[PDB]
Amino acid sequence: ASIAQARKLVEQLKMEANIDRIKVSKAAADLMAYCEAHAKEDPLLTPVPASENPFREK
Amino acid sequence: VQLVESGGGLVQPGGSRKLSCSASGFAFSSFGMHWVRQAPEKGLEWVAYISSGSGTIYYADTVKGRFTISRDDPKNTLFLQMTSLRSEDTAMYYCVRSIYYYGSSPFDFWGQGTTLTVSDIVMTQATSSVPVTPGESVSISCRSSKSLLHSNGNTYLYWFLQRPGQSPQLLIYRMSNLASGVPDRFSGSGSGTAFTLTISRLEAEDVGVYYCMQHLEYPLTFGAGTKLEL
Amino acid sequence: LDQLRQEAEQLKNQIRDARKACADATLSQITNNIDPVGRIQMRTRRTLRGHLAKIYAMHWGTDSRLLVSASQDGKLIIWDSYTTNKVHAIPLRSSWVMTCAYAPSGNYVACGGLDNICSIYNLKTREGNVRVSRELAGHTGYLSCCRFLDDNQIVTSSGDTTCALWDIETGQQTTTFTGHTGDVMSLSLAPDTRLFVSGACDASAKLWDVREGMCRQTFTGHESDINAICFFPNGNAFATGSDDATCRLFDLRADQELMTYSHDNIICGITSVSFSKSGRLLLAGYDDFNCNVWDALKADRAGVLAGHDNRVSCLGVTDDGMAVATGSWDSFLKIWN
Amino acid sequence: LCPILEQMSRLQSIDHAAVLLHGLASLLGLVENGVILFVVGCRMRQTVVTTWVLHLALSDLLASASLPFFTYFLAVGHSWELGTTFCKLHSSIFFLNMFASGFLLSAISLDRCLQVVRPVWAQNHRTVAAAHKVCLVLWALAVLNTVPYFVFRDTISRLDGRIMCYYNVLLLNPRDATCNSRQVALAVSKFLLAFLVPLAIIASSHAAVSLRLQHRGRRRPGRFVRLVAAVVAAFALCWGPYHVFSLLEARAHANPGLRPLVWRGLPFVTSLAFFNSVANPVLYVLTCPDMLRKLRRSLRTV
Amino acid sequence: TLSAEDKAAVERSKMIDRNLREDGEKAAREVKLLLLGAGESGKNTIVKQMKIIHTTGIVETHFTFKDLHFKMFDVGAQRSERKKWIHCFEGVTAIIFCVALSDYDLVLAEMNRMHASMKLFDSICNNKWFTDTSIILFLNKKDLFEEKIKKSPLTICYPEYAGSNTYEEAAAYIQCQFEDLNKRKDTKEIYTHFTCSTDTKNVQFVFDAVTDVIIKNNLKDCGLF
Ligand SMILES: CCCCCCCC/C=C/CCCCCCCC(=O)O[C@H](COC(=O)CCCCCCCCCCCCCCC)COP(=O)(O)O[C@H]1[C@@H](O)[C@H](O)[C@@H](O)[C@@H](O)[C@@H]1O
Ligand SMILES: CCCCC[C@H](O)/C=C/[C@H]1C(=O)C[C@H](O)[C@@H]1C/C=C/CCCC(=O)O
Repeated sequence: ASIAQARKLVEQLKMEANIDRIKVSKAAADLMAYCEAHAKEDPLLTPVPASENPFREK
Repeated sequence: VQLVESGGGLVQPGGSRKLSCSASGFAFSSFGMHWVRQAPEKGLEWVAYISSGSGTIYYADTVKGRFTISRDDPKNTLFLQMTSLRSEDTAMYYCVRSIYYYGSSPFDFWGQGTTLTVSDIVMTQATSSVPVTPGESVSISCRSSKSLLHSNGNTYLYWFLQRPGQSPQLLIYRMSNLASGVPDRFSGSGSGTAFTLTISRLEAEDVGVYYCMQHLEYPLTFGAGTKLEL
Repeated sequence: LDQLRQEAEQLKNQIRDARKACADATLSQITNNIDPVGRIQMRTRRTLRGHLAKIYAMHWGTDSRLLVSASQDGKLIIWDSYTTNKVHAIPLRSSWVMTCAYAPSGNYVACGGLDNICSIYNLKTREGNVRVSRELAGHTGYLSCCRFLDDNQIVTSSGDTTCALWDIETGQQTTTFTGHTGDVMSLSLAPDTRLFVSGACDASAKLWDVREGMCRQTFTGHESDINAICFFPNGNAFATGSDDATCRLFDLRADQELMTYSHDNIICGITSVSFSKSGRLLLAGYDDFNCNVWDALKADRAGVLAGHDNRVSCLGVTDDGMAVATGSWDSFLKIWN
Repeated sequence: LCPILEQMSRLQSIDHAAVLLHGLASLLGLVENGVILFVVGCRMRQTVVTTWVLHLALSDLLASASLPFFTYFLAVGHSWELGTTFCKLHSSIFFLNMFASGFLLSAISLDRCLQVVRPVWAQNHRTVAAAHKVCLVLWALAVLNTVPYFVFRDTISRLDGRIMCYYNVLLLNPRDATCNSRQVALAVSKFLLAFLVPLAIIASSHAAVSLRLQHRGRRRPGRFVRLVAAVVAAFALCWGPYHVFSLLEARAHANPGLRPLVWRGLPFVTSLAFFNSVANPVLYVLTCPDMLRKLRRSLRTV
Repeated sequence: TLSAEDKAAVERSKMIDRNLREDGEKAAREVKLLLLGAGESGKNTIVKQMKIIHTTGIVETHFTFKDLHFKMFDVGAQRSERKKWIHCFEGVTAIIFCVALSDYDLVLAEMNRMHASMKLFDSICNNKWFTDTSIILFLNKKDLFEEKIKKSPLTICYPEYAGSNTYEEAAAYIQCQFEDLNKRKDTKEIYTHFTCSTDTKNVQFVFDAVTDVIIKNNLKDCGLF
């Protein structure tokens, strides 16, 4: 049974090695840009006033 | 879902009658119940209401104190005791379900009703009879004395279609949510007090009377009833 | 057997070298050029009371108003966050529930736990009472997490180290995800619903595909069982929670860890993790009766929630980011904004 | 007026420190009972023990809020400044709280004894609903026991424009022997129903638990006997002197030598009583782990 | 300020709250205890006899004895990591731990069954979640132990054992060895009992242990303990 397990493991390792990859700097810059773009629409970062906040005193 | 009403016939003015509506096919306990009468050649009129578990019972000013409505959840039967019956009380009383929660659709099912004969926000409809051939779009305008839009951000408007020989059917509730089972042809909108019901293409099944209802105040009121026929 | 093991070791070394070669610059060095985020002050608005046992799972509806929560008492409660009114109360046949989900269309709700059977409850039934629609059986272990891929199909994770994709109309598992060494603990669906990541007790996370049904990519780095996982709002990254008192961010395109969130005073495990709408802030429910907020770009503790009376077990941000809810074993559920 | 309240008009009383400082008891009772009624009342899942605690705290608060009027009575010159309405209601609500706290402590002790003598019965047939009804029934007896004392309250007029609002026992159905008999009857009734019977019930309950545990072969931790002794002392020391001085005042009819001691000593024991009011929280609320954790969390939040 | 439907929704929510409180009050009356041990330890016979007196996943058994309701949960079939879900039973009242006494000399494919049972008992008793949860121990194989000890000596399992070969001394030694594993005697106690053909005795012992635990809990709830 160990032979089948080893074969599956090596096949999975070979498959995961063929996928393409990119520089970490580019991914970091993309995430930073995405956050800076969506930061203007995040009520958690920019608290909205009571006129728009749907959570107020009952 | 099935509502079977029993009791009625010819009753004397000073007599009494006990209507019995047997409910089956749904959670009668959790749902609310309303009594709506409809006199010949007249629009619908709300009579009484019982909340879930008989915790809140409301009566209409026209029947407040004269009629007595009771509810039996274990037996799943709705009783309406009438000790005095005026001449104007002759009308068919329909039992209607009503469950209240976010996203619900009250008044979605209407019973067959029983015929009984004796020996506030104002809702108005501009046009009553609008002869139009099938296929062409139809528009029914509605106006309310008081703004039905509540501070919470929604409007309490309801539309019911009563076909010849069939109880009313909820088309759209709260002016923006189409009732389940109703074709997408029906559409409704409004602004404060002027409401409009638009139909893309009229069909044979659309022949009937359209009744508008407000649900901002518990003393519900119904419009005159716009009738459409090929 | 020896040649296969040698080949596996060689492939692992090659993958490690490839991942290291792409580490041209760290996220911290790039995010240092921007000012830090200020102290985030979140005050408790609503306190959802009614549960009589530990809260274990909750999920927000697509309308950002309704939310379902599960408790060990066997009662699922759908709460109206704007009025704190219980929309429905579903009695569970098995009170040992550990996970719950809310369908995107709001018509169905699923849950699971030590019963090894996922119960699908319908809310828009004509009868007017919430009755169990389907009961997906076949799992040999407890249901760790479940999420509605679509109104037709659903994915579930069991304790047997294998996930299965079940079709509602059919009821038979079509795709079986195998390869995890440890018990899969949590799931998170990507915005496109095409890829999903799963965390297991073997300290590794694997990226799986829906149509293909194979392990697209594996991730590692944690020193303990991964307790939570959540997809980044962009869909190209995902954070992970583990019992080693630290959060690690992984990228599906770089195939390596981006940044590690940890602090000396924190020594307990993590229960749940969830990103905000914009992804600028990261929340993680820790065992110390409170939840901390982490800067996704600088790892600074942007803020912390007041805290519950017991372990924070679950939390989730609305689809619109208007507010965030946090569940705890104290039987209470609070919404912060 | 009758001999007792008549002779007391002839009195000529650094001495205003003790009776004045007792306001600390009012402050502590108000604060603690309010914090308890608020937190344990709506911020915690209700249970039978929580019901007893809430009702005891409500009774104590009612007793605590009544002290400022008695404090002003003392400060203005050990005499009143009010229409009869307020003497009678202030005195009636005082005795109301006495019988209320007595019956509530007796019920708590009986429940504690039942939890050990019949574990299955308390596990099955004990609910929050029954506890509330039993407690409301207990309050009915307190209000009932206060009607006699309320009816016998009238502004006795000290000669020099001062007032004592106590015991005009002959307001209804009038004289010396009748007043003496009725006062002695009231004193014995209060001593029996408010101090003797409740204390005996508490003692017997705490003993049965001890004897029951001894019979089952289980030892009692130091916290058990220590808390029992603390409760016994708090109940016997707060109201004990007050009831003793009340019995002495009732006996003063045949023994005039007790009148001077009663005049000067009685005003000081009733305050030890409003102070017991303050205590109960420490022994019946701050001793439960869950209640203590909830209170500490609410304090940390503030 | 609430509209006509908001008030109805609030009333429905209050009704749901009342129903939940009633369910909690009703559910809190039933005792909750956990059943553990190996498969060959005889748990099946215990469950069968308890049911007579009264598929993967966990089995829940409901029974009543002397007007006291019990809820027994069996997690033996849950062959997964326990430390990730054992914490769900933190509020359990007691734990039923069954061990095969006659299996002292049997081999398990620790190599010895008694050593593995002792390891499991130590892991469960000294667990951070069961610091105060009492454990009830049952020896469901005392007859087989008596029948086997006459032929097979006990020294094969415990070499250090040097007492008499009689059954009384062996049983006492095993009881002392199993009891010494309780490193939290100050906060919790173990209720040991030898199971036999008679079934009412085990149920009565369980009832007595549950009564003691309920007394302790009630005394702690009111601040006495
Ligand atoms: C001044 C001293 C203090 C006053 C005394 C207070 C003592 C401390 C109290 C703590 C509160 C808890 C005690 C009250 C609990 C309620 C008990 C109750 O009434 O319900 C038992 C059965 O429970 C139910 O099913 C019905 C519950 C429905 C609520 C009814 C609550 C009414 C309580 C009011 C009492 C007022 C006293 C006032 C004192 C000043 C009564 O039946 P009982 O126990 O006698 O008999 C039982 C058993 O014999 C059988 O085994 C069983 O088969 C069953 O069928 C049978 O009915
Ligand atoms: C104890 C609360 C009393 C409320 C105020 C009330 O008017 C009393 C006024 C004082 C007087 O007039 C004289 C006397 O020293 C009294 C205060 C002391 C009272 C023992 C009360 C007799 C009783 O047991 O009934």
